[PDB]
Amino acid sequence: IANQPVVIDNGSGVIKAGFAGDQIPKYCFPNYVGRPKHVRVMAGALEGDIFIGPKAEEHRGLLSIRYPMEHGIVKDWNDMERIWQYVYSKDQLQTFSEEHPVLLTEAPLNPRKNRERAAEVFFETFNVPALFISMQAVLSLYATGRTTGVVLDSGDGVTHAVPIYEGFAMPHSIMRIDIAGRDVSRFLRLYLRKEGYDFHSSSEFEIVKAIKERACYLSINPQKDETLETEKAQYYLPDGSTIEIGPSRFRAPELLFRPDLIGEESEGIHEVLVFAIQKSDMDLRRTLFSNIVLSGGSTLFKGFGDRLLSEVKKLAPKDVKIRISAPQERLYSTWIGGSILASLDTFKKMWVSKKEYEEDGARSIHRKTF
Amino acid sequence: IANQPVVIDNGSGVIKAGFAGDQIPKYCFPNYVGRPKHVRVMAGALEGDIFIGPKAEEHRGLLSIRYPMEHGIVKDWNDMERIWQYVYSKDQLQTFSEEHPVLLTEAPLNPRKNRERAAEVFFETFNVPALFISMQAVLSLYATGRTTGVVLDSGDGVTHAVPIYEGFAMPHSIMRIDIAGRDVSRFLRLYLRKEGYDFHSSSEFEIVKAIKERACYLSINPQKDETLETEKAQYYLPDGSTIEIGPSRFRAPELLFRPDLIGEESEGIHEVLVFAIQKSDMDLRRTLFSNIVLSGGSTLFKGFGDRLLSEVKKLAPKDVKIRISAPQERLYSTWIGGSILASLDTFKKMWVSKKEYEEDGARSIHRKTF
Amino acid sequence: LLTLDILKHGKRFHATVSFDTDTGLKQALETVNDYNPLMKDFPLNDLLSATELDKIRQALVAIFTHLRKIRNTKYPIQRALRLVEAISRDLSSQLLKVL
Amino acid sequence: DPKYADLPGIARNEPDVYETSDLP
Ligand SMILES: Nc1ncnc2c1ncn2[C@@H]1O[C@H](COP(=O)(O)OP(=O)(O)O)[C@@H](O)[C@H]1O
Ligand SMILES: Nc1ncnc2c1ncn2[C@@H]1O[C@H](COP(=O)(O)OP(=O)(O)O)[C@@H](O)[C@H]1O
Repeated sequence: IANQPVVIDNGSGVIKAGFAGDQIPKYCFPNYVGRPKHVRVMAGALEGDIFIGPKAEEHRGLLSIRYPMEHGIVKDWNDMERIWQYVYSKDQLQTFSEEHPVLLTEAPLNPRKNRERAAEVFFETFNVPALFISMQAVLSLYATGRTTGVVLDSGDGVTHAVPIYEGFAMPHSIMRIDIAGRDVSRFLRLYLRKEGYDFHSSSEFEIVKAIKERACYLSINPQKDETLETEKAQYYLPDGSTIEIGPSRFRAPELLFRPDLIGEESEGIHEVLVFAIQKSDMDLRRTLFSNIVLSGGSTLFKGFGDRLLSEVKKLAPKDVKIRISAPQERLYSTWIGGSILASLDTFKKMWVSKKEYEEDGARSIHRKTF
Repeated sequence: IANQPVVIDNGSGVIKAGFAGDQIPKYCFPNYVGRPKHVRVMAGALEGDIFIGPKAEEHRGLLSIRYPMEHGIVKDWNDMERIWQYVYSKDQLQTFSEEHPVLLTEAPLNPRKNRERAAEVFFETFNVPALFISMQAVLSLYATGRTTGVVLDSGDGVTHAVPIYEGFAMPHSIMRIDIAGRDVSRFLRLYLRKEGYDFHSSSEFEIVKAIKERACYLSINPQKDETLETEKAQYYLPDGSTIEIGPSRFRAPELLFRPDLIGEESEGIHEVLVFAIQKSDMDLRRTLFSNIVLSGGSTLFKGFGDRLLSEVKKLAPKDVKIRISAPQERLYSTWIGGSILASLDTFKKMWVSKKEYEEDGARSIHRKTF
Repeated sequence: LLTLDILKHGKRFHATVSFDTDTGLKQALETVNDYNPLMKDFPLNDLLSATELDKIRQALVAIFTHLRKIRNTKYPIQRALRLVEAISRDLSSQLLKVL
Repeated sequence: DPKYADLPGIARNEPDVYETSDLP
């Protein structure tokens, strides 16, 4: 039957969820499963083995965090099943899995097997009435109130650029590169090892994520700023320690614009955006340059878009008006857009029937993938 | 049932139509059917699967263009039907296909099947009360005042020469080659490929047309600019790129004067006209050399009049006065002539009624072909 | 429209997008105007207002000539057959009426 | 706005439109 549908954004690091017709995701919690790595002696301790949810951040000094989704592709399927059940848990949604149409998102160009296996989970473990899997870009266009644009996002693990012109998506112009937030944080962790801090545990890694979200900032000209010393921010650990970052506060998010630093022949995020535009036709290049829509949490770096303008302006043709729109709700654009598309009747004319899935299987979702 | 007949200039490059009596054609949209290439994902996108005219000129990059008519001969009847339906649609005329007589032009020497099927469409799909098929030569004489002359038109697909003297057409002197604007654009495309700029998509083919109309001229001599290897004038593309051309903005339009460049033995446009005059009667040469009318969009190149004069002057006998009347309405001359002819009352006797076609068929059209 | 403009300014895109795509007004106006000339000035009143057999036949003649506007209206085939069967029921009704 | 406060991370005090200047 069709009750109020549920939108779930499988952000490779932060999963965002809520019902359709809403206006904000009230269920935002990081994506992992934390199991304890210590010994239990005192009866009356914490509860349960796995610790998905806010309890993880509340007791991170005990857990051994494991990420289920690496680069948008799920590795530990059992963890994603536990996370999805936690989304339907009594602390997050309280509904039953056999009650709502599910609007699952997905990073573009993910392997076929990922969609297939997600279908198996949602129609065998959960017995959902309906399911639809879509691109993350289209949703951001819904949440940004537009129809034409190039959604250049940066989730926690996959950055990509999808150029959509007047609601028509151009698949051959999609550029995907697997270097996002986790790689920025991982590279920053390596820099702190060279600064003498040796963060190597799992909880230490999420402390690095907190640093990346708070102390880093992007460059404008990394040589102008490389020849001069900087602020050297003093971040305080929860323990009470004191860490200094130095020039790595701007060298850490340089990995996005240049994967040569991490030792990887790939393209910058600017090259992804510019190529994604240029892989398309010629009559549309000017309009796509005039409508660049960001989303994704790894575009929230301070001083990011200004460097993006200097970069694309350095690459795009002469005097073309490059116009980047970056809203405040970039972190939830895919969720808000999922709510917008799921709050329609075309959505009823757009999902995949449970019966039809049982009759067909993988071929059903690969036909209705767009 | 009749009120203001609908004149239609069924030209293979651009279709010009309006009512009778109108001094200017109100709707001149290009003759192609635009279908999308990229899948629609986002709801609320563009509607329909067929884009014609103004819509298929703004969203050109999203489309794939299929010309229905090529060399004055219809290939896909479906497409021509859709274009004619577009003509009677709300955005173009808001009329019904049963309340107005229809004057639809045609190039000379077309096969009988075009006349047959054209009337079948206008008498079966459209229940047109009156249909009259004409020549695309007489109409230019009407819209230019003259009654004696050599109509040398060069549409986008077929050029020909019709010598008309005092209202009498001499059909055996009609010369017709199928080399016009399309071939010039296509050959310009091959010159850009030799200059390193490829174009293969159908949507980018109109950019080649745009180059032709905005940058191609005709040198008065074929060798005074050939070995000179002139400057490379730049020309901007719709995105903001840059194309320098040089030896192609004059080498591409010489295809009309010598089609040996395309690898086809035929006669040049000058030989078309001169042979059409020389095939006529001995007494009628001076009046035809002093009454040359130009029509068609390909007769708008820079230096076209000077080249045409010098070529005819080389081929005509000595001291014969050669006048080439070149009006400013070379694109709409045939249409204006149609608006004149349909505004007369002799046209009532010249058309074919519906019952005439029902009782006779194709025979009635071949009877009133002239 | 100004209300939708305010909503678009307040970015509450749920209402605006749902109003622009979920309202079936577009296809409704299309299909309605498509069938507008066929469902206009239908002379079926002549059958139900006929008393003589001549008028019965004349009504059938005028109705069937009015029914020729099909290509220009895109009416469904099977649904046209449905209306045809309704025509004959009007016919049979007037047949027993005159009978 | 409260709706853009209640959430954990939001670009507070940042220009929303990045665009090249005029003088084409
Ligand atoms: N204020 C911030 N500054 C820099 N990076 C941030 C900030 N907030 C979030 N991020 C990055 O965004 C990531 C969140 O990933 P996210 O974009 O939510 O994935 P998804 O969008 O697919 O859910 C975090 O891991 C973090 O690295
Ligand atoms: N200003 C111009 N200069 C040169 N060529 C032109 C110009 N404008 C149009 N053309 C060419 O002439 C064609 C105009 O078509 P037209 O001559 O009307 O063909 P048709 O007579 O079959 O409609 C265009 O397709 C283009 O090839």
